[PDB]
Amino acid sequence: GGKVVDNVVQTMRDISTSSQKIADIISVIDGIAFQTNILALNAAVEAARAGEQGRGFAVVAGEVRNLAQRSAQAAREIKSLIEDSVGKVDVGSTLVESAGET
Amino acid sequence: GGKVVDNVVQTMRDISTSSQKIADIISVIDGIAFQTNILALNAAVEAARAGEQGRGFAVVAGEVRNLAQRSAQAAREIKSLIEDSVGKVDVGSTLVESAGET
Amino acid sequence: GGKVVDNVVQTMRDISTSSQKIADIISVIDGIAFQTNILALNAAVEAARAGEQGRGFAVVAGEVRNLAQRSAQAAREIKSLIEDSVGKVDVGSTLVESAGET
Amino acid sequence: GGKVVDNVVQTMRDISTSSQKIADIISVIDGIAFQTNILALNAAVEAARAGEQGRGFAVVAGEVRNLAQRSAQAAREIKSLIEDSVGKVDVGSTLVESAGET
Amino acid sequence: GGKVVDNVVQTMRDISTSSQKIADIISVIDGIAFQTNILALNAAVEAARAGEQGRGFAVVAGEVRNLAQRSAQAAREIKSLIEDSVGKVDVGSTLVESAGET
Amino acid sequence: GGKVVDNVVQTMRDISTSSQKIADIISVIDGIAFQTNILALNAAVEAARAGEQGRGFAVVAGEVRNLAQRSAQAAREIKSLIEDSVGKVDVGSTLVESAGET
Amino acid sequence: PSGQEFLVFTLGDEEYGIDILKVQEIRGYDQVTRIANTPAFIKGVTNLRGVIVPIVDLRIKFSQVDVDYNDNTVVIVLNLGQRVVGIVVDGVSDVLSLTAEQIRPAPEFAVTLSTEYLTGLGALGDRMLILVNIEKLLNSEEMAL
Repeated sequence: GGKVVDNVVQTMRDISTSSQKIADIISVIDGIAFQTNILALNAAVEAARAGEQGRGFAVVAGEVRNLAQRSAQAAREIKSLIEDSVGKVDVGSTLVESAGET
Repeated sequence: GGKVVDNVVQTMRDISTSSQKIADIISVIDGIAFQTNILALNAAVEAARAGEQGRGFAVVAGEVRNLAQRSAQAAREIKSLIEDSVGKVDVGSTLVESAGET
Repeated sequence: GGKVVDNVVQTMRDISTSSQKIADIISVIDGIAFQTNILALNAAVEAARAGEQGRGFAVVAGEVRNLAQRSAQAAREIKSLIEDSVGKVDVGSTLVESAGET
Repeated sequence: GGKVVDNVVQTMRDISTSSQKIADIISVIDGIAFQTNILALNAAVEAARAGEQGRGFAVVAGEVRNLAQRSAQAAREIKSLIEDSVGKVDVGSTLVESAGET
Repeated sequence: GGKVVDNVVQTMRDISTSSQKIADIISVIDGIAFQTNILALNAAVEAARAGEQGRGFAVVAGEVRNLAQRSAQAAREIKSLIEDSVGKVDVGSTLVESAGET
Repeated sequence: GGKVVDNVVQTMRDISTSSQKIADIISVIDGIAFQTNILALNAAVEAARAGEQGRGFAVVAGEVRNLAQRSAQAAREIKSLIEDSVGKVDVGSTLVESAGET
Repeated sequence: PSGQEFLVFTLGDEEYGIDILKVQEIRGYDQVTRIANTPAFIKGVTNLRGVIVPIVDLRIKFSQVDVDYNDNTVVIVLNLGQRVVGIVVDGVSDVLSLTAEQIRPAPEFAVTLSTEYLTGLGALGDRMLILVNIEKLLNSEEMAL
């Protein structure tokens, strides 16, 4: 039945485009983590500048640096999951291509 | 032929389960964004405490508060994409099942 | 004349290549807009650090951020338009190659 | 095929239209760069008023000026690629018209 | 032998994909160079406030900027070499396919 | 097969020599990163001898060392990718010699 | 003496400079509100964020042939005491710091024109910018008649 197979191919494209759109937003998360690292350094520099009056700034600077690293690590795990997901899609596409010659 | 249809259904399950794994990491990112937001509120009190030495740190805290909102908003947009994506897998599974019995 | 048609197919590849070159420079505009936003953040921090002499710096910080946001939005739109254009070029070559099979 | 030649000519008109749309957006970005350059000059004047406290802000304004010039150069590279693309569309139109003749 | 020709083509795809993996790390280097520009700016801002006691800091900020630009230019040559290498792999893959069909 | 197979072998040799040139540039980058790390450390020693006005600059100098360390690790990640890529070429060469006599 | 900082601008396809301290804002030129029987130097007035600012024709004063809204696209807003006034110019270039040693005598042969009004030529890389004493020029020229 050809038409339903064509509908599966359209659905697979829609899923692949959606997965790429998730990956596009993950670039924004990575860019946000890069921004958080800039802010964390700026907080640390102000803490260094303010000395004794920088002590509260310093704890925030350390904690937000940890949060930025957790976000960056989470973004990398999602990048790896996207890599696995597009590989899983490639196998599914390969099965349809194999079916076309069977 | 049925064996390809059965194998493609296993691929659909693998694509869905891989998508579920991304969604769990997104829940952690939503948490990290909330932690970043609370840390920015704590930082605002520390900035207010340090007065004229806290003025630059207050700008940093405000931008960190913005990055938390962006992270949470981006995570919710990814949740919307995941909800569509696994709905596309339900449609794709139905089309693959339909291809099996047609 | 088939070789004249092959020259049209080759010309579509030249246009597709030119479009890829534009896309790389759009990534540079996105990077410049993103970097400009970091400069706007520095202007905001300097406005706070200059305090009573920083009120004019604060106006610049908002305006530079608005221009960076507008540039980033324009960069996103032109990237999408290039992707649509690349799609049209591939569709145009695909039609010409398809018409060669009859 | 005469209709294929007419349809390819219509496709050439569409990508000629797309080329003008790409040009229109980068022309707006070229204007945003001009605004950014004037704003950087205003920032340099504003920095001078605050003396020793404005000296860091003057470096930031200098970087914004370098980015505005770099954005204008990037816009010119895109504009140059559009100029090459426009020549390719006329060459492709001439070739497909020639392929309707022979 | 057809299957050995298929195996060479698959191996060529792995070589191209491996070359693309180098390109992903090169994108990270471009981001690090961009971050290094922010660090050079931060060093320049501290030097600007410090004045005649910041002359060494000012020299270091320029030299760090020179190192970042030199590193970025080296990355551009690597990207060009990767592009040449990828084109060579596609030619090599095309040649082994041509040998298969001779 | 014949002369086309020799051209595949030559193309692999051209890719391998290009890979060696990338490895030389990557080796130069690792040297630049080490020199940058030492220069940043020396600048941090000057900042340590600049008393309370070196404190913010020392934090930035530490981050320059972190970027240099990350750059060296990224460059070494590329060195491993070159070793993997050349090994993939050795597998390709082994297959091509087998194909040459089949 | 200590260094002197100038805002550098264009008029009549030539380059000019004025004191940075006296400059308030730099804005795009747009249509001027006009009052009948006013001296040629005064274009009229305009409204900047709720404040009425006099607009003056620098092109007529320096005997340049450039056309009102076609060849002049920038207004530099200047404050002297309780008077705020916009000078109409082609465009703005950069902020330039000049030592007194790099200020050359003006070429002009008219006495107070080549001293009191024209400070001199700022020499940068063998290129000249005309340094104008805006404070003396506005105070003298507008109150002459």
